[PDB]
Amino acid sequence: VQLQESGPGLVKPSETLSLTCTVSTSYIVDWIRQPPGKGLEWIGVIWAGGSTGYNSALRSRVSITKDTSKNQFSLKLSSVTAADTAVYYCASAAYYSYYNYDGFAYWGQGTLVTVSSASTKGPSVFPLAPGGTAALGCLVKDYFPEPVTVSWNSGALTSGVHTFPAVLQSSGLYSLSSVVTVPSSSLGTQTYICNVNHKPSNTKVDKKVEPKSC
Amino acid sequence: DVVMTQSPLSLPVTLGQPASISCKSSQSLLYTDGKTYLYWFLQRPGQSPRRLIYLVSKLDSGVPDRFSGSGSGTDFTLKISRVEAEDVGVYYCLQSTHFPHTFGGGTKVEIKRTVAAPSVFIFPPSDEQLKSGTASVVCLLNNFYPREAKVQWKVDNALQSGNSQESVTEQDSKDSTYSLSSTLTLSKADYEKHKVYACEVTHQGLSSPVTKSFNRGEC
Ligand SMILES: Cn1c(CNc2ccc(C(=N)N)cc2)nc2cc(C(=O)N(CCC(=O)O)c3ccccn3)ccc21
Repeated sequence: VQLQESGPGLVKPSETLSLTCTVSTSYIVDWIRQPPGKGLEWIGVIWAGGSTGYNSALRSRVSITKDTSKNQFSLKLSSVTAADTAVYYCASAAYYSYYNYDGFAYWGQGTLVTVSSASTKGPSVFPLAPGGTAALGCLVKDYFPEPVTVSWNSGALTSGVHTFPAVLQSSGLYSLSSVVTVPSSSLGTQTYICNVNHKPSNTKVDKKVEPKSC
Repeated sequence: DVVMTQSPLSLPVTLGQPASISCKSSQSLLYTDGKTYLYWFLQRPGQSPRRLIYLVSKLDSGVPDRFSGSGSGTDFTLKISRVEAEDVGVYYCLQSTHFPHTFGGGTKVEIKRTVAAPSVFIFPPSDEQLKSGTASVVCLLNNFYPREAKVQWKVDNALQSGNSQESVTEQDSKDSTYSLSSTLTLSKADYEKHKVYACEVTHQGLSSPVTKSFNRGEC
């Protein structure tokens, strides 16, 4: 069982948050959310056959529907505010019969949804230039909204990589650093490139990191 | 709503030792079909929650046998027979016997490993950034344990305040350490007014505080 989650990662206050979940029996599908740095909150369920149940804490702003022919499920949350900013998860389970059903067995990768009136902005990428260990990295500055993904040497370099949680600056833009420790002896022979991707602004930046010229 | 009280909130454990996480419900979780819809999940850093247990004691396929669940009615327990480094993260219990379904507040398992001093590195702002009118100075504290660390920025020996931000990684699933990044932000004009930029680090693994520094403009 694989779950594909889709939808906008940025929604304006007062507008409707819309997310989609595709299961690849029948299934019971639940929606859960997690505000940044907090716990899990159950949103609602759609049963095999279409019966629904919602969390009263959402004050009837929530709707869950299933496509007539496919295992595709839609979550709609109306009149959003900053309190709705969270990572949203869809989870499924088998419905074998009325005497054999389950819940929360398979989870999709979460979708962060930021409720904000601010516009998308792509990041600027700066090098963090370097016995026996050397450190190097990239500073990914001034972007909005979250997230950014960082890889090293197109995914070939994973050992010793630390991509830090982003910080929100006074400007309302995020800043993040990604670092890697390597043998100092490798600096003259091995090329180190950080691959930065910011999907909201469709930005893809490759930055070669090397010592400053003398 | 059913209140799910999870304890402890934080769970430091010695590698190889057993661990126990309690989940207490404010109402019976026994449903009319004779089943108790109590689940357990592990949420690893940057990942989605992954189910470990369902129906109080049933292990999901692929879940290591070191995990087990027990309990009835209102008192439930998740046990780990021998904790491994990869078990770090946040564990959650969930009840679905009653609507609305409710989760426990989470328990963060931490490996209590040996003290590890951080390796300290300092990075001046890039010439590329300086062209745009801002200077970000970065101090990295790599692979340390315990989490407690202090970073103090000094500019020409003057103590900095309110112009830095930091962030810390979650405990590493392999070596059980933490890493921290601190960024000092100044305008290009303020940056050009000073020479010595220094990051002073205090940690249990360090016999005396470690200062990493550079002189502006020197390669
Ligand atoms: C509390 N509860 C349990 C406990 N177990 C449980 C396991 C997993 C989950 C879960 N996956 N969330 C949720 C609960 N099972 C229930 C089945 C029904 C039910 O049959 N109806 C009618 C279905 C129709 O009429 O066809 C229904 C279903 C969803 C919503 C509304 N009504 C109602 C309530 C139930």
